[PDB]
Amino acid sequence: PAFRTFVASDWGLTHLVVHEQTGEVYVGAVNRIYKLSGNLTLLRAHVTGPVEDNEKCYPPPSVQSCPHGLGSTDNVNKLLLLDYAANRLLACGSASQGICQFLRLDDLFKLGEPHHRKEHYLSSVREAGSMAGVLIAGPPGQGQAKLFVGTPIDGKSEYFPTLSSRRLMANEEDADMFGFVYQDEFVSSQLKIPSDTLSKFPAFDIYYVYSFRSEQFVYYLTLQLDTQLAGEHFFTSKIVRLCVNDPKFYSYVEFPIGCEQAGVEYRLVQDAYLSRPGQALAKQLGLAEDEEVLFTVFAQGQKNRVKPPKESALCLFTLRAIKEKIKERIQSCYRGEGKLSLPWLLNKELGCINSPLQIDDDFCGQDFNQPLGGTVTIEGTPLFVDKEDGLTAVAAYDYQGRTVVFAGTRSGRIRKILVDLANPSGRPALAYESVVAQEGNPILRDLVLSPNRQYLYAMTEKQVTQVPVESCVQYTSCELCLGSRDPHCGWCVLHSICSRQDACERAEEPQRFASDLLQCVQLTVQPRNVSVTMSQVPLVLQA
Amino acid sequence: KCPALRQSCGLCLKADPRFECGWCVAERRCSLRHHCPADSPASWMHAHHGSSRCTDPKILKLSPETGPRQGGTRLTITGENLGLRFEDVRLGVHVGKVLCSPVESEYISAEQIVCEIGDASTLRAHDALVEVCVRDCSLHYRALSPKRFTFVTPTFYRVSPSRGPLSGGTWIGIEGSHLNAGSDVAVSIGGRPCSFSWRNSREIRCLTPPGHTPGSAPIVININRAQLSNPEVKYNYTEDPTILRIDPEWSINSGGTLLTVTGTNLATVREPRIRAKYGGIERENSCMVYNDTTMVCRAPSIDNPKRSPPELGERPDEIGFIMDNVRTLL
Ligand SMILES: *[C@H]1O[C@H](CO)[C@@H](O[C@@H]2O[C@H](CO)[C@@H](O[C@@H]3O[C@H](CO[C@H]4O[C@H](CO[C@H]5O[C@H](CO)[C@@H](O)[C@H](O)[C@@H]5O)[C@@H](O)[C@H](O[C@H]5O[C@H](CO)[C@@H](O)[C@H](O)[C@@H]5O)[C@@H]4O)[C@@H](O)[C@H](O[C@H]4O[C@H](CO)[C@@H](O)[C@H](O)[C@@H]4O)[C@@H]3O)[C@H](O)[C@H]2NC(C)=O)[C@H](O)[C@H]1NC(C)=O
Ligand SMILES: *[C@@H]1O[C@H](CO)[C@@H](O[C@@H]2O[C@H](CO)[C@@H](O[C@@H]3O[C@H](CO[C@H]4O[C@H](CO)[C@@H](O)[C@H](O[C@H]5O[C@H](CO)[C@@H](O)[C@H](O)[C@@H]5O)[C@@H]4O)[C@@H](O)[C@H](O[C@H]4O[C@H](CO)[C@@H](O)[C@H](O)[C@@H]4O)[C@@H]3O)[C@H](O)[C@H]2NC(C)=O)[C@H](O)[C@H]1NC(C)=O
Ligand SMILES: *[C@@H]1O[C@H](CO)[C@@H](O[C@@H]2O[C@H](CO)[C@@H](O[C@@H]3O[C@H](CO[C@H]4O[C@H](CO)[C@@H](O)[C@H](O[C@H]5O[C@H](CO)[C@@H](O)[C@H](O)[C@@H]5O)[C@@H]4O)[C@@H](O)[C@H](O[C@H]4O[C@H](CO)[C@@H](O)[C@H](O)[C@@H]4O)[C@@H]3O)[C@H](O)[C@H]2NC(C)=O)[C@H](O)[C@H]1NC(C)=O
Ligand SMILES: *[C@@H]1O[C@H](CO)[C@@H](O[C@@H]2O[C@H](CO)[C@@H](O[C@@H]3O[C@H](CO[C@H]4O[C@H](CO)[C@@H](O)[C@H](O)[C@@H]4O)[C@@H](O)[C@H](O[C@H]4O[C@H](CO)[C@@H](O)[C@H](O)[C@@H]4O)[C@@H]3O)[C@H](O)[C@H]2NC(C)=O)[C@H](O)[C@H]1NC(C)=O
Ligand SMILES: *[C@@H]1O[C@H](CO)[C@@H](O[C@@H]2O[C@H](CO)[C@@H](O[C@@H]3O[C@H](CO)[C@@H](O)[C@H](O[C@H]4O[C@H](CO)[C@@H](O)[C@H](O)[C@@H]4O)[C@@H]3O)[C@H](O)[C@H]2NC(C)=O)[C@H](O)[C@H]1NC(C)=O
Repeated sequence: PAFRTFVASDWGLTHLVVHEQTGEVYVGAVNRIYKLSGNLTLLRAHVTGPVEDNEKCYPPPSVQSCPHGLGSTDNVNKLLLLDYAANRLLACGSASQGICQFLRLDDLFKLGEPHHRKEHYLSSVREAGSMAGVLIAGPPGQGQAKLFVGTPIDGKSEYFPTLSSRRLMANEEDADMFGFVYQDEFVSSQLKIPSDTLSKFPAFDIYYVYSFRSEQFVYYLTLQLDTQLAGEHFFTSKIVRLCVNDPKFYSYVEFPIGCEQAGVEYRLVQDAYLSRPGQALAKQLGLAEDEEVLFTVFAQGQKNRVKPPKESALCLFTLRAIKEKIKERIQSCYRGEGKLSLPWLLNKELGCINSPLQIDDDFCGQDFNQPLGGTVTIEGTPLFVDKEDGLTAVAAYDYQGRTVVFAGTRSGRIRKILVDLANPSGRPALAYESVVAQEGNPILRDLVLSPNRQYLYAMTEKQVTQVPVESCVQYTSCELCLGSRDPHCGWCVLHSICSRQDACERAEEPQRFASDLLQCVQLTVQPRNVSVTMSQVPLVLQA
Repeated sequence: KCPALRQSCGLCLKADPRFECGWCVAERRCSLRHHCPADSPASWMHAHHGSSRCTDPKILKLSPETGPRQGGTRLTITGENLGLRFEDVRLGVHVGKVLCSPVESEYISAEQIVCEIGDASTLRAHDALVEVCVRDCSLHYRALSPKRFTFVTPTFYRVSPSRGPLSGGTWIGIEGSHLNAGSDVAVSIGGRPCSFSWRNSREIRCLTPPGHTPGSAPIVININRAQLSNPEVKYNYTEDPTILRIDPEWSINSGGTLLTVTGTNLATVREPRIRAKYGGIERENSCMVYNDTTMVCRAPSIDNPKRSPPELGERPDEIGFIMDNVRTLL
């Protein structure tokens, strides 16, 4: 067999996403945004790129003249978000103080690209993937579609907010786009970098790696600078959260996050992926059906976010456990204990105000004791650690209970891990490894399973690759088939092939499909040895 | 109006995303967010983009109730609370064990599925209930048919004229069992197709095509993917009848007199009749066959208040006989 593939003809790729209805694959790149079929044939190509511009210029040349010299520069796709509700694609670029694009879903027709007002500008930052966010919607006429979006700032504190809650109007031509949900002269649905904190620590910045909506909130995994760890730059990986229904922005929380393996620290997020666990991991991790889970990838130490270490670890967080750490921390500040402790935001430490309240998971923040930080760093359950080849990306999914994990590598390889801590085994075991861009093109965080969940689109700097979740047909024998353990595989006895239950005809019947090695075909012949000179000898067969 | 037309979740999310009208679990009815209380943060459900599975699917009734064992039948299932996309119902439909493949164009979302049944030769059962699984065969998201679909193998044993003229046009009556099964029916005499009229449990009635050469011919009936044969039951094509003499060569304006007609192969037409055209009016009347050569006919009335025949006598514009498709005799 051959791996279905889309090659990047001229430039690097940045983002990928799958349409849950069609299976069309949209692909963000530098200067390009592609639409692709399920089998990775090119469907449509949008030019978004080389634009005459300059990063130093505020409002970009379109609106005002700039004295700084302009040059043909590349427009990096910073972000990509499927808006199914309005039949389109939010395709947020850079290189225009970060103006956002709207491409129509089925043909990539530019519906709109707002860039007159200051909100239509997102950030000067030219780095790919340092941005993330989520699209959330209500029905037409009600409280309209909103975008929560984090980005780096590059020290442009007064131009852009790092985190924001913005409006998504139905008309792409409408000027109201990317305007804040509630703006006041006192408090706006945004969070800015304070000027005092940039004067003290020169180039502090928040880089947003992953982001997801959960129940009623919005989480972000972030990287920040040395602020109680002027000197040198050392980063601290943290979780952020907000209530979806908090225009005031009072719900903001921020806990440091990482995990440790035999006295070795892993504190730099490279990717994450919210998922289900299915019956298997759920049960022995102690969860209800709809309880969520967060697979993550961390590098060793707190050094070089620009070029991290090989040493990397796949950890785990149950959201019930992060919810408890946040509820536990809030029911603590509402006892009046200590300070808020959030260095980069509030330079002078304001104190926790005591008050009688019913502290719930439904709590969406209040006026006093405000935006607050975290003291106890949240530790994660380790699963698999690569030491010679750094993990880069992750995904996971529920298959017939058993929880399959996918892991990109710096080499261009994907690992297919059954997590078995909650399962019978000693520790979670690798099942299989696979090749994409063998030469050493790293896999990127945007790694999405298809809608039918039959394949997994794996993106590199230079190519997209349709890697099948299940490829049991590489297994030649019942003994090797059920020996690999990667749970999709069974021996379809009468066809003498290895594949999934739904692929083996008549599998539901007795003994027609084998799932444990003990079900394998065992055969014996009574007259094992027969002479050349003999002919038509009667033999008895026990099977 | 939030539905006075839809008492099923599937029907509401089916209608415009514009209306804002959506299905509300607790009430067991459908109205806007406006008109339905939020006891749960997800108590009011709306088809976001159609990515909304809908609870408690139910089957009301399905057409063809019977089908051939060979399959190929188009099953026409009509329910109330089905899936909102095709690609979820596809793969969901089954007739007992038998895999049924649904048709895109003929599928009307959450009201009706048209499905093509596969080969049921290997099935042990004679009849099986129909099942739809909306997307996943979940315990709340499965529907089972109130009465079950029946598999048969139709057979035929007799034809009710076994003889007919080469020109064709004979009303054939094929007797058998289970003849009303499946969807399509096609009857072929000598490979050439019969014009179908009506179908029954016990009878198929069709009108014969012209035969190539006179004599015995095979009768092939195909219902969907089942092609049933019988070499013991054949159809015999006869040489076209002829008319030689009518004896009295006359009648009166109102007709009704006996006519002693003579010819050939007259027993090969079961219901022959006389035709006469007088003025702008065409009229017909009955005959009684006796031999292959003899026939008694009752003369056609030509009663016209526009023209009356003269005392001398008058030839009609046309005179002949209706004998199946032998048109030279008309
Ligand atoms: C298949 O069946 C049909 C009948 O169903 C049959 O046709 C008739 O066959 C019978 C014999 O089976 C024939 O009848 C015999 O006629 C003999 C005398 O013939 C003269 O009389 C005829 C009858 O007169 C009646 O009809 C006329 C006109 O409608 C009417 O005015 C009268 O009132 C009367 O009711 C008459 O038609 C016939 O004229 C014929 O001949 C002329 C000239 O050649 C010709 O131009 C005409 O076209 C016409 O064909 C003639 O004037 C008679 O002797 C005989 O009686 C014997 O038999 C009976 C019964 O078995 C005995 O009881 C008796 O003792 C006698 O021995 C009988 O009545 C009749 O001729 C046939 N009709 C025609 C039109 O040909 C076929 O033959 C059958 N096929 C078979 C047998 O294989
Ligand atoms: C070639 O192919 C033949 C297939 O027929 C293979 O022959 C079989 O070999 C194995 C051992 O290699 C035999 O199993 C052993 O069985 C004995 C009991 O033997 C008695 O019962 C037999 C069956 O009921 C019967 O055939 C024997 O009769 C033979 O001998 C007489 C006298 O010489 C002769 O006239 C006949 O014609 C027969 O040939 C006999 O009555 C049993 O005692 C063995 O167990 C011992 O060994 C084990 C292991 O070390 C040990 O754990 C035990 O404690 C015990 O000490 C053993 O089970 C089998 O019976 C043979 N089959 C036949 C039909 O004879 C042969 O192996 C192939 N050759 C090669 C080189 O691979
Ligand atoms: C399909 O349909 C055709 C047409 O209807 C059938 O052929 C017919 O068979 C019937 C049987 O009921 C025949 O009637 C019998 O005729 C025989 C003697 O046949 C001879 O005489 C015929 C009439 O004079 C004549 O037409 C025949 O000649 C034909 O064949 C040659 C050679 O192939 C051809 O060249 C000619 O052009 C003709 O077509 C033939 O020489 C006779 O034995 C029967 O008499 C019985 O009945 C009478 C009266 O009751 C009685 O007195 C006797 O004692 C005896 O018991 C009977 O009259 C009819 O002739 C055939 N017609 C035609 C047009 O061919 C054919 O059989 C059908 N197929 C099948 C598989 O059934
Ligand atoms: C002829 O006269 C007609 C009608 O009088 C004018 O049409 C109006 O055009 C104005 C634009 O000036 C439209 O005003 C817009 O209304 C939006 C309000 O929608 C909200 O309404 C309620 C209450 O606020 C909410 O509950 C609900 O959720 C809706 O969200 C505003 O959101 C718009 O404001 C935005 O644009 C302005 C201007 O750019 C900014 O200052 C704001 O910051 C913001 O971004 C906007 O004000 C109005 O809808 C039209 N009227 C009607 C009745 O529909 C024509 O302008 C005029 N034509 C000519 C040629 O003179
Ligand atoms: C885009 O992707 C789609 C799927 O996402 C894909 O189209 C599919 O191709 C497969 C085969 O690769 C087809 O599946 C077939 O289904 C029919 C029944 O209708 C079977 O007869 C086929 O069996 C044959 O192939 C078997 C395996 O090779 C053989 O063992 C056997 O002998 C048969 O020859 C087979 O299962 C299917 O038709 C479509 N899928 C759908 C949903 O229609 C395609 O590869 C991509 N297309 C493009 C244009 O890029």
